[PDB]
Amino acid sequence: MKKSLGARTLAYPTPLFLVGTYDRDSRPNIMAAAWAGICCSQPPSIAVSLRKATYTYRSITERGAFTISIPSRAYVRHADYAGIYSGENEDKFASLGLTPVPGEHVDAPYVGEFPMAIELKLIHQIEHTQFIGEIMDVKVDESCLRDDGLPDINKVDPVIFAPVSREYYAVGEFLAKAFSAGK
Amino acid sequence: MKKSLGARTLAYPTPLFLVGTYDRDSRPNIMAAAWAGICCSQPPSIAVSLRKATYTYRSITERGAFTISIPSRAYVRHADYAGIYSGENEDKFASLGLTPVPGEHVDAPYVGEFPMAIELKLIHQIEHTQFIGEIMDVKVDESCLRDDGLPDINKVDPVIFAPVSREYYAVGEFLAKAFSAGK
Ligand SMILES: Cc1cc2nc3c(=O)[nH]c(=O)nc-3n(C[C@H](O)[C@H](O)[C@H](O)COP(=O)(O)O)c2cc1C
Ligand SMILES: Cc1cc2nc3c(=O)[nH]c(=O)nc-3n(C[C@H](O)[C@H](O)[C@H](O)COP(=O)(O)O)c2cc1C
Ligand SMILES: [Zn+2]
Ligand SMILES: [Zn+2]
Ligand SMILES: [Zn+2]
Ligand SMILES: [Zn+2]
Ligand SMILES: [Zn+2]
Ligand SMILES: [Zn+2]
Repeated sequence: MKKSLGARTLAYPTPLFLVGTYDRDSRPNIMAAAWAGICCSQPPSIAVSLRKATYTYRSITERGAFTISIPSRAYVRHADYAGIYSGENEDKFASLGLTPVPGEHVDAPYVGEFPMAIELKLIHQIEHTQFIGEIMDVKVDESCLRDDGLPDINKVDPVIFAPVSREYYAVGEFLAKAFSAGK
Repeated sequence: MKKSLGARTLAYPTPLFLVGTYDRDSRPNIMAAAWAGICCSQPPSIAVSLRKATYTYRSITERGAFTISIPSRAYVRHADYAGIYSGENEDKFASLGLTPVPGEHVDAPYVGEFPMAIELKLIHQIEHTQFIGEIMDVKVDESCLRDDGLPDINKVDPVIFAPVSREYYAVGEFLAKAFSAGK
C-alpha cells in the first residue's frame, strides 16, 4: 500500500554538485546545488537552479561561466559546508583547505581535490529560475578511469543527496547495462 | 592528475525516472528519463527534458499531466525496456506485466509496483526543451517509510543512471547528515 506524503521536493537520486565561480575580484567560490541535472545532449548541457540571494548567482551573471565539481565521500563535510555558508565575505577554499584550480576552457575555478570536474559556459538564463551551462570539458582523475577511458563511478565515489530527510549517501553496486538489460 | 574526456553528457548521479502518461485514447505509457531533476521549491517542481519524437511528449502536451515512478532494483530491466521501446503502438504495461494506477490528483498513471510515485501537473513548457511539472503528491510504499514518515532511501532502493558508460547502479550506504556535517 502507498502513503501520500503531500507536495514535497522529494525524489531520488538528487546530485550534490559544487558550483564553482570567480567573483568580480577573482575570489574563488563554491556552493552546493542539488536542484540540477543534465538537460540536453546538443550541446551537452547542465541546468542548475540557483537562487538570487546566493553570491554564486551574481558571479555567474557577471562572468558567464561556472564549474561543477563532484565530491567523493571523503569530501562530504566540505560539500555540506559550501551549502551552509556564503562566499560573499568568506573564501571557502581557504576555510576548507581546498584548491581552486582555474578552468582550462572557462572563466571559473574547480575543486582540485575532487575526482571529477566539469567546465561550463553559460548559454541560457531562464526565468522558475535556472542557469543552463554548456559542458565544455569533463575532467576525471586518471585513477578513476576504466581502460576504455570512461569513469568508474565507484572510484569517483560521488555523493547522493536525499532531500527532505536531508542526508547524504554513497553509490552502491552495479546492477545492469543500460540500453541492454531491457532487451 | 586529471584527464580531459571532452564535451560529454557526463555527471553523477543521474536519475532513472519513469514518466507516466495517458494518450488520447487513455492508453497508459511510461518512458525512461535521466535528463531531469528537481528545479524549484516553490511550487515544488521537477524538470524533465523530453524529446519531441517521444510518444510521451505528445501525451504531456495534450493532457498537461504526468507522473514519475521511481524503480527499485528489481525493476531495472523493466525501466530499461521503457527507455528502449516506444508506446506509440505498444502498451508497455501489458508487455512488462506492470500496473498502470490512475493518479489521484493528476490525469496520468503511475507504476503500481514501484516503491515511489510522484504526481505532476504541467506548469511550464520551456523551449533546449523541458517540461516543468508541479509536484501535487509524492506516494511511497508504507514498508519504505521511517517512523517520522519520510522515506528510507535504501528501502526505496532507487536506480541511478551512469551516462555514456550506460550503466545502472544502486544507492549505497549512508554517509552523513546534510545541513549538519559541514558545521
Ligand atoms: C544539499 C544541498 C543542496 C543545495 N541545493 C541548492 C540548489 O540547488 N540551489 C540553491 O540556490 N541553493 C542550494 N543550496 C544552498 C546553497 O548551497 C547555499 O545557499 C550556499 O551557502 C550558497 O553559497 P554562496 O552564497 O557562496 O553562493 C543547497 C545546499 C545544500 C547543503
Ligand atoms: C537510461 C535512459 C535515459 C533516458 N533519458 C531520456 C530523457 O531524459 N529524455 C528523453 O527524451 N529520452 C530519454 N530516454 C529515451 C526514451 O526513454 C525512449 O526514447 C523511449 O522509448 C520513449 O518512449 P515513448 O515513445 O513511449 O514516449 C532515455 C532512455 C534510457 C534507457
Ligand atoms: Zn538544455
Ligand atoms: Zn535537448
Ligand atoms: Zn586496466
Ligand atoms: Zn522550476
Ligand atoms: Zn525556484
Ligand atoms: Zn519503527
